[PDB]
Amino acid sequence: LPQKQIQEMKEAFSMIDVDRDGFVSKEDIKAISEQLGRAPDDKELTAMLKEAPGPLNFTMFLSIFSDKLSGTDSEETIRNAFAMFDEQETKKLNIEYIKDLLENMGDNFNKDEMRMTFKEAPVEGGKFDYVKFTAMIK
Amino acid sequence: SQDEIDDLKDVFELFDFWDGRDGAVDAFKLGDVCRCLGINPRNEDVFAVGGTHKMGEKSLPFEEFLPAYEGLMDCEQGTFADYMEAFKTFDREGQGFISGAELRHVLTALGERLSDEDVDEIIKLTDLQEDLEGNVKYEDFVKKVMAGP
Amino acid sequence: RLSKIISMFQAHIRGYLIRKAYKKLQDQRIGLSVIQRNIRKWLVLRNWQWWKLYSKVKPL
Ligand SMILES: [Ca+2]
Ligand SMILES: [Ca+2]
Repeated sequence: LPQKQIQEMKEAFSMIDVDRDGFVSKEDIKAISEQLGRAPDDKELTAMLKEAPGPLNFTMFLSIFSDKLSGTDSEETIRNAFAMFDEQETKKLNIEYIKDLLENMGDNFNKDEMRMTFKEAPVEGGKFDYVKFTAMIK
Repeated sequence: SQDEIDDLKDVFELFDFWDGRDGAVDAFKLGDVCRCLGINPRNEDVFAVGGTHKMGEKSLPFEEFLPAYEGLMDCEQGTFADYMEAFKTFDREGQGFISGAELRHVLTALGERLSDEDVDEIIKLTDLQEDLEGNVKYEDFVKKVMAGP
Repeated sequence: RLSKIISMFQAHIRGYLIRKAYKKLQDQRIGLSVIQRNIRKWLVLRNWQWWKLYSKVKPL
C-alpha cells in the first residue's frame, strides 16, 4: 500500500516506460534493460508481461508489484522472531547458531538457499546482524 | 488410549519441527516427548525403546509413538512418602536438612544420575534458599519439584 | 530400594526441566518458522524479473 512507495514506483514506471505511450510495452523493457545492463531475452521478456493480462498501465504496474510484496511479515515481526534466539538482547546472532537453525531445524534450508541467504548477509566478528539482515530481507 | 491422543499429536509435531519437519521425531527424544504430556521414566523408555546413548540411530513416526506413550503411561512414578523416607537417610541431625553438598551428591552420584548441570538448573526456580549453615530443607525441594514446574 | 526411589526423584526433576523448556520451544517454532518463511519470500523476489528490473532503476 504505502504512499511513499506509490510515489517512487510511479517514478520508476517513468523510466521502464521508455516510449512515453504510458503502457509498459515489451520493446521498452528491452530498451531500458539494454540501457541498464545485460538484457534478459524473449523467454524472459515475453514472460514478464504475461504476468499482467491487459495493458501494462501504471495501475497494473502497482498491482502486480504488491500482489507479490504483500504476504510477508512486517519489520518488527521478523526481528522479534530472531530475538527469541538472542536472549541477552545483543542485537546480533552467532553465525553458526543461525546457520544451524536455518539449515537443520524446522523446515530446513538446503545448501543453495543457504548459499544465497548468506551471499549478502551482515557478518562481522563471527556475529550476524539480524536487525540489518532483516531491514535488507524486508 | 484417549488419555490425550490429539495432544501427543501436538507434542510430536513440535519435536518433529526441531529435528526437521518431515513427519518423524528421533527416538532419542521419545522420552522427552512423554514428559511434556505429564509422565516420568528413563530405564522404562529405554524399554519402550529409544536411542541408548544417541541421537541419530532410530527416528519414529506418529503411529509408533502412540503405543510407547501407552506403555509408559502407567509406569512408575513415586510419591511424597517415598521421597521423604529416601531423603530422611541423609538427615544426620533430625531437623529436615540435607546440606548443599550432600544434596547434589545424592542426585548425581546415585540412582539414575543427573548431570551436575541439571542440578544447578533444577535449583533455578524452585528458590533454594540455602541456610547460613549451607543446609536446605529437603521437604520443600520435594514439594516444589513435585508441583510440575 | 533407596536408589530406586532416588531414580523417580531424578525422574520428577527431569520432567520438570522439559515442561519448562516446552514453553520456550513452542515459541521458537513460530520465531523459526517466521524467520524461514520470510527469507524464502525474499530469495523469490530477487529472482523475479520485475524486481530485478526495479532494483536497477532504483539508484537512477
Ligand atoms: Ca511505455
Ligand atoms: Ca523430524
